[PDB]
Amino acid sequence: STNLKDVLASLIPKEQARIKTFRQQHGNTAVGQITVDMSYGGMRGMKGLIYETSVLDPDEGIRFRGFSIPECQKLLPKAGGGEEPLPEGLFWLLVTGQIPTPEQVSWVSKEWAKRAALPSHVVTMLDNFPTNLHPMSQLSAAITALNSESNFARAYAEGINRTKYWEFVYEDAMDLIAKLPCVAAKIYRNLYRAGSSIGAIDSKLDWSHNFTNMLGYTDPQFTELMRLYLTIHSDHEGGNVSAHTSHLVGSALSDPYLSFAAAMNGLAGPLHGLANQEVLLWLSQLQKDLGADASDEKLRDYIWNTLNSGRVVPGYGHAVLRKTDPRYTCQREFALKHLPSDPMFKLVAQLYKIVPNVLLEQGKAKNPWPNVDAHSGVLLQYYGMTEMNYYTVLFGVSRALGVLAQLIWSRALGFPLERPKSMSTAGLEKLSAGG
Amino acid sequence: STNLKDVLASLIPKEQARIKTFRQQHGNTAVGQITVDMSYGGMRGMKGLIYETSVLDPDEGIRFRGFSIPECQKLLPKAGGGEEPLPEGLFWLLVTGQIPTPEQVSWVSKEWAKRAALPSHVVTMLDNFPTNLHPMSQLSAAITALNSESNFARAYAEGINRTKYWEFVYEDAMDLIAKLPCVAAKIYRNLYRAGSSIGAIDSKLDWSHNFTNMLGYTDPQFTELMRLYLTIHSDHEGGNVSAHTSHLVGSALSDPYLSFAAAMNGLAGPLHGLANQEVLLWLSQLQKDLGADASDEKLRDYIWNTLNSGRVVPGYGHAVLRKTDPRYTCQREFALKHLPSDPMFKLVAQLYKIVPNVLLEQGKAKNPWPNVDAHSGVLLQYYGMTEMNYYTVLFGVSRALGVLAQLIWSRALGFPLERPKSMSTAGLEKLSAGG
Ligand SMILES: CC(C)(COP(=O)(O)OP(=O)(O)OC[C@H]1O[C@@H](n2cnc3c(N)ncnc32)[C@H](O)[C@@H]1OP(=O)(O)O)[C@@H](O)C(=O)NCCC(=O)NCCC[N+](=O)[O-]
Ligand SMILES: CC(C)(COP(=O)(O)OP(=O)(O)OC[C@H]1O[C@@H](n2cnc3c(N)ncnc32)[C@H](O)[C@@H]1OP(=O)(O)O)[C@@H](O)C(=O)NCCC(=O)NCCC[N+](=O)[O-]
Repeated sequence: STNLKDVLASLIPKEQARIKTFRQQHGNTAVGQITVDMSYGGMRGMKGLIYETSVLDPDEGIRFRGFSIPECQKLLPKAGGGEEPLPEGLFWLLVTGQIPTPEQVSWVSKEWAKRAALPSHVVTMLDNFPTNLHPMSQLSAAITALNSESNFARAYAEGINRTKYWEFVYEDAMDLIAKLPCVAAKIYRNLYRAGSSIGAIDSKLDWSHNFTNMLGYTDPQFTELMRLYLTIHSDHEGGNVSAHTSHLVGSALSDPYLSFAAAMNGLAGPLHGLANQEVLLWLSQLQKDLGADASDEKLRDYIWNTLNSGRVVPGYGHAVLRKTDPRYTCQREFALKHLPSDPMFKLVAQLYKIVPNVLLEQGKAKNPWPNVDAHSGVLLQYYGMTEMNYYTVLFGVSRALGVLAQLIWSRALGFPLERPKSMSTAGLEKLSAGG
Repeated sequence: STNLKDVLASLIPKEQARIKTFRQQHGNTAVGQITVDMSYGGMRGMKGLIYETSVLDPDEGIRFRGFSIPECQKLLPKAGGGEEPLPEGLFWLLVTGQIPTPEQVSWVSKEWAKRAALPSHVVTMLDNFPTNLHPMSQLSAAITALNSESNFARAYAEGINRTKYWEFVYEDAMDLIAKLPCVAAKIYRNLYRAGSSIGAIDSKLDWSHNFTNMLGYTDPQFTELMRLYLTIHSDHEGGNVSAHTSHLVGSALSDPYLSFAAAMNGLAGPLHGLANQEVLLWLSQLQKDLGADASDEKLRDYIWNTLNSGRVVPGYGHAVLRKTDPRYTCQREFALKHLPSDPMFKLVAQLYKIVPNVLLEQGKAKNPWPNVDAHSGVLLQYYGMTEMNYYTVLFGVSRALGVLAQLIWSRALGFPLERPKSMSTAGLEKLSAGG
């Protein structure tokens, strides 16, 4: 009765027409300029991509198809007896642009349970990886290796007409989402629960719940945390490194598996998703040097040492946001409700009072406020997930939702190869006169 | 006596100063505008990046630090008794901006021989991969898995001051270049020469020569072809999918292994590097349908069928070039000298007379001329490398030279995170009025 694929089939042609006409009227309209400083500055401030699923406001934070986090929390379907939004529902919203019914949500849950299966070659590879190989590397290689299963890759090789790309992208996307938790959980078990098994998928549970069972966690509040985590880490517009990388690779017609694996390699960078892990490592050294209950002046000192040593303070700052990330606020509120007295949380809370002032004093950061990565690990640690090198894997799993939702649209809308023009310093100087 | 690392140590500070001053004077100078059509069109025509190593001219083709291909052919050091430029020399040029001496070239050759070694976990993974897993996927996963060895990753984790990033990038870059041929050759042997071994590196040979020996080819002309191939596939400015992907991932501080693997995933796309393989598959179906010696009218028909079926004609067209790719011309000239009567070459030559006219007649392609991918496989096939699904691996190996040369510079120059702003259609319409 419910079939997302049938819903998209109706939506596609209309969006195609609307963009066609808009472009007819305003294709040559200028929306901005490019300066020397923007080229040298990693395109900061350049409007360079169309990405439909979410849009980030520098002051207000992210909107998912027009809704803020508080709105989603409020509108999206929850688990029975639950309080946090189910990521399945967030997926529906991103893809269709409409708030799903609970019935629609349960269909997604079933679909993902049905498609969850790992090929033996992938199981083998994971089982043979050494324990010093970083979890994000293990994740990316496994996803790359899953491409033997790609339906898009297969149809392409068979000569499918370009107009049908979206259909095969959608299949691969739902298959990949389905398989992610099995990949991620097998890594977790092999690394940290050596000799145990992930077990099997229960077609009757929500995606987050099967995931936490495979991770081996029983706490019900942990399940709720996982639901919220996976929902809020989902998408963050198109120019962030992971999304942009998936977009750019997907534009060459690489299949969703290859596109998502490349994105993971970008998420593994210390300036991107790896910050969630870095925050915890920095806090551990903190508590270690200073010891649990530090004074304000000592925290300052410690922050300064980092800055003075030519390092960044993880979890603070943003390329676009200019105010406190609502994703951070959202986490804080969860902590205040569930683990108000945890000492680490307490430390994280104290840094909120300090860090921004030091960054401001330093005068370099454009945004001295915290970002999502500053509050995520702390929540995880409380529930027993102390393996900090694994944190980014959770972010990867969530991020699949948003990048794949857009990927289906990029192909539906016929977006071409992403290929800007580059310039050398010497050539740019000439273009101007030099300096 | 020769030490590239010492050469870079002197060059870095000067370039830093020159860019600093230029930016002081012209940072706010506008170099272009952004239109609606550019955002929807994968940034076509947008000047968006600084990339130092090579610059592409739409009419004249690529220049490597200011030199054209014919110039390189002429200036770069050759093998003893050789005619084609050694890629080692091309690497020196890209990195320093100066033409190396043969003595400098031999140092690179030795250095790469010395650093060539594979960790057992990587050997194991390759040996367990199934034969239906595409060679490019196998390559990317192995490179990702090599990241356990990253020196950059390690130094970062130790808190290295940002000013020294370049030094560790350079080490990883030389290590990765060194190891590429062993990875690539082991895949080749496992897939197509099952039961045999790649053997060992001869510290006395050039990089291309150790590579062809590991691939198992004895023909001396094959060695010369490999030298030229690896030289010309090296770099193609910064906005091409593979280079741009390495640049973007590297900008988040992911190590060179992760950055290069992500790039490979972009090179594996049918619209990018996979075209070299696609051309051969299309030619095989051609010769199969029509049979070896086709007439012009029949080739036309065959081209039309492709176009009419909603597919691209591989090997023709470009996002930036507007005339015949000099890399194509360069290949043709090699063919004319060495394999003038090969029937496939002959076919490729015939298509040159036909394809462009049909594309022009169709009126959609901006560039109806051939690109590099249209002529590369044919050369390979002649020498016995008939495994067309493997062709893109060779391109990956070459491409490492250029993207890694730039990567060292990106970190030396302190380029920040690549993070443009995205927009939804709805938001863009609002920005204007709509349409
Ligand atoms: C997010 C980030 C990369 C944004 O980069 P940009 O847009 O280039 O930041 P911005 O324009 O503020 O840079 C101005 C200067 O302040 C410096 N600065 C910015 N944020 C920080 C920070 N948290 N700690 C120290 N220095 C900083 C920045 O490195 C730059 O210095 P320099 O000119 O010497 O290169 C940067 O804020 C950062 O490195 N933050 C710390 C790492 C982090 O938390 N990453 C996670 C972000 C979220 N995610 O991606 O999952
Ligand atoms: C290289 C390529 C992606 C450039 O893309 P663009 O800059 O978007 O090309 P362009 O501006 O000419 O596109 C105009 C129209 O012509 C179409 N067109 C362009 N080249 C081709 C071609 N070779 N065969 C059929 N149609 C083509 C193109 O798809 C587009 O159609 P639509 O509007 O319906 O989307 C495109 O020429 C192509 O698909 N070529 C064939 C694949 C190929 O040879 N790739 C290898 C390139 C080199 N490399 O990357 O290693």
